[PDB]
Amino acid sequence: GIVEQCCTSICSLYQLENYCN
Amino acid sequence: GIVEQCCTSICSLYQLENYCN
Amino acid sequence: GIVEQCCTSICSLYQLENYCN
Amino acid sequence: GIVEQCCTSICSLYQLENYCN
Amino acid sequence: GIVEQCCTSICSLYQLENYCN
Amino acid sequence: FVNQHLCGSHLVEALYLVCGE
Amino acid sequence: FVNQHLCGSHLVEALYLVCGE
Amino acid sequence: FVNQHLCGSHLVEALYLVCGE
Amino acid sequence: FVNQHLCGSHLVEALYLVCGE
Amino acid sequence: FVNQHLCGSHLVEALYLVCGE
Repeated sequence: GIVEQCCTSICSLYQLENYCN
Repeated sequence: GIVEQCCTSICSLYQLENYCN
Repeated sequence: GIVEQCCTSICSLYQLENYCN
Repeated sequence: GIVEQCCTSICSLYQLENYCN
Repeated sequence: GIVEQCCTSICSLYQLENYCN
Repeated sequence: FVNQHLCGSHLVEALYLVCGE
Repeated sequence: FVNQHLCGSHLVEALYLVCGE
Repeated sequence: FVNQHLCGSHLVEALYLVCGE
Repeated sequence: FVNQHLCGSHLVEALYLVCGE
Repeated sequence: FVNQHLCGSHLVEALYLVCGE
């Protein structure tokens, strides 16, 4: 899981999670 | 896992975690 | 694991950890 | 492990640790 | 292990430790 | 697991997590 | 495991973690 | 294990850790 | 094991640690 | 084991430690 919290921001995030099973 | 916290910043981070199983 | 903390800074760090198992 | 602490500095450090197992 | 501490300095150090096992 | 809290300008974070390697 | 706290200008951190080596 | 605390200008740290050598 | 504390101008430290020699 | 404390101009120290000779 990922959690992004931006207040006064310009946010550019890429979060990729690949799991076995 | 990774955790990024930026206040008054321009942040450029790349965190890659590859695990056995 | 690695931990970077920058206040009034321009930081350029590369930390790579390769473990047996 | 390595630990770098720079206050009013320009720091250029390279620390490489290769262990048996 | 090595430990470098520089205050008002320009430091140029190379410390290499190669151990049997 | 990725926790990102941004409150600034141009926050670029790239997370890649994978098991099975 | 990567903990990054930035509050400055141009924070470039690269983390690569992998087991199975 | 890498602990980096920077509060200056142009902090270049390179960490390479590996076991299995 | 490398402990580096810098508070100056142009701190160049090179650490190379390896066992299995 | 190398302990270096510098507070001057142009500190050039070269340490080479190795066992197995």
